[PDB]
Amino acid sequence: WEDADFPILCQTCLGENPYIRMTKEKYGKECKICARPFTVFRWCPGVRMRFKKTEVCQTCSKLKNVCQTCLLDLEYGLPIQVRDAGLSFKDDMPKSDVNKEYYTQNMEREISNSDGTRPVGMLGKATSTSDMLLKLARTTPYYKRNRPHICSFWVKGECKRGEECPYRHEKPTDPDDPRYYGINDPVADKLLKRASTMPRLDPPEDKTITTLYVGGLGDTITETDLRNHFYQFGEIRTITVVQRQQCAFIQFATRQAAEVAAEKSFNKLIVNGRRLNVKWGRSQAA
Amino acid sequence: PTYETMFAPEFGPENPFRTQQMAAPRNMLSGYAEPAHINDFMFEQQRRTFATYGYALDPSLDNHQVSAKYIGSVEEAEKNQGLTVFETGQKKTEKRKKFKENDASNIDGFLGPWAKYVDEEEQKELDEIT
Amino acid sequence: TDEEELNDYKLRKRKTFEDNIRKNRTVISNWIKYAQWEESLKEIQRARSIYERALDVDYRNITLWLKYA
Amino acid sequence: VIRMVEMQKDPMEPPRFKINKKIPRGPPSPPAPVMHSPSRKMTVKEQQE
RNA sequence: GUGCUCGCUUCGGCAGCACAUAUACUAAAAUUGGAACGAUACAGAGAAGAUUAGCAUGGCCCCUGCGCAAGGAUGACACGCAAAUUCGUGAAGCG
RNA sequence: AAGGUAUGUAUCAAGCUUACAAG
Ligand SMILES: [Mg+2]
Ligand SMILES: [Mg+2]
Ligand SMILES: [Zn+2]
Ligand SMILES: [Zn+2]
Ligand SMILES: [Zn+2]
Repeated sequence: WEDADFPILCQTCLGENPYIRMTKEKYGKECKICARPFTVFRWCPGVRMRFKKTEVCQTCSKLKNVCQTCLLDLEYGLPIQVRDAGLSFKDDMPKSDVNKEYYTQNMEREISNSDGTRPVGMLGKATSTSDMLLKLARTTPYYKRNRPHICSFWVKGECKRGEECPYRHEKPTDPDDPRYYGINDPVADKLLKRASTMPRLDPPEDKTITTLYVGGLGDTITETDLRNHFYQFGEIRTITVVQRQQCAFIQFATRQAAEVAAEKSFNKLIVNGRRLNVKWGRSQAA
Repeated sequence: PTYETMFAPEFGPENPFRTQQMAAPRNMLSGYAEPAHINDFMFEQQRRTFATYGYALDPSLDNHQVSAKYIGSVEEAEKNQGLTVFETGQKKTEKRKKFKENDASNIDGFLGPWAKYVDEEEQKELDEIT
Repeated sequence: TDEEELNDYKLRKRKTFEDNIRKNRTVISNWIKYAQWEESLKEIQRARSIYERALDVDYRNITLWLKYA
Repeated sequence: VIRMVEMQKDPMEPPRFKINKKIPRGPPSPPAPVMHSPSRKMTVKEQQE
């Protein structure tokens, strides 16, 4: 039902060689979601690595901007529901065999024949990004994805192959933590990992820290930039732009709005292209 | 065709509304994929050079407009000073001597190229996992 | 088992109406009665779907348009 | 740059995939406008005829 | 690894030449979803009396068959929507 | 060879199917 010319393939699946040789079939396996006969491709990423063929069709990759074999985001290198919750919209797709399943895949293929360049509905909200997902977009990826999976007969100690057992050995997997949207087991741990970062301790008082030592102004931040980034928060009581240290001092009347500034700027408020400098002010008449 | 037409830059603030990946050029949803006509042999040679020794020359057309470096892990290239795999090398080091029986006379003693080499607590955890 | 009998009622009427439209795809009484049956559930994003694919079969009737509108 | 070859197909294999699927026919081309002459209604008597 | 060349000085050491990257990698699987048939118990059998030959139409139902034959209980599955006639309500317009 | 010993449901394994994507 489907031909192709070249696969989607995020960068960690290609392997560390710029010179890889790759083979193709014409109607290979089926897609592991929609049973559609794509063209399976196979290659060797690296010299200690399994072959990692091709898992879903080009259509089921163009739907969710997903790579071709490891099923991660093509823009980030992240799972699917991390992206869809991080963009707060799911781009629904049915679950059963026909019930709207191959119907909607067929029709979304029929209205994807023109472009072949971008995902079908994610294009509008893949622009308003880079705030909540960019903190976890692991560049320089780990190639343990590509290592060959663990053999039996070392698990049973029987492996007569000796050294030339191509798969692996002495990696016993653990039966406590190992589809396409939800629910996936390590993703819950990763969203707990992002919800539970390492901040500064919240000091024992009643919201007196409306001042904060934010600095690293340099030549990027100006006065109206930071006070219009705080005017959407609310009202000041005293601003200054102290340029001996390249810093700015803002407060709020009844702290709460500047409270989310403390949530926005734990080395995190990224405007004008800079990791801003943040440590804690006085609020102590000092 | 003229150089000035295609080399003329684009006026604008570059449109930073997009992400890095969607602003980047493509034809295929993942990078601009285009045909090529490299020599088979030098492709295979520099491929095997990287596959063995972890360095190769870089393939490009318009990255910096000048590109003549090595890639992968850099320092081992100049440790061997840019030799290849099809070269009788400067030294014959860390070789590994096989024992040979190439008579085809003794039986169960002839190992030609099939010669196996001169070199020839976890199970509690494995039984508790299973 | 009130949820069981409720979803049983809903699933049996939906299966009935889907087989009724799948038999005759031309008489549009089935789509308007099925779509206003889901409109009787009073919170829907699927009766829109029933009308919006009920005009794929026949857009030239006024009754479907004015009833969906 | 990559090298793309095409895998051999052995001529002793049956068809591999179950070509037996039927989904209903999809959404057609969305309708062109209709643009007749002004539609008349006859009477209550010739309609009775 | 090999074989060849004193080729450079020891048969031995070295140098050059020729040869140039296989594998749906597993004997496994912690494996995997398990539909068909057979068993179990139900339901049971077209056409306004009874027994009934059939051939069709529709598609998200298939089986046997080399089938653009044919047979699978007519292969099964196919049901109450009345409309316009009386009357209520409401709208648009006019006198 | 079909044309006759009906078919239609509800639970219970091998046959066949991939040996894959995976913090
Ligand atoms: Mg029949
Ligand atoms: Mg028949
Ligand atoms: Zn697919
Ligand atoms: Zn991938
Ligand atoms: Zn092993």
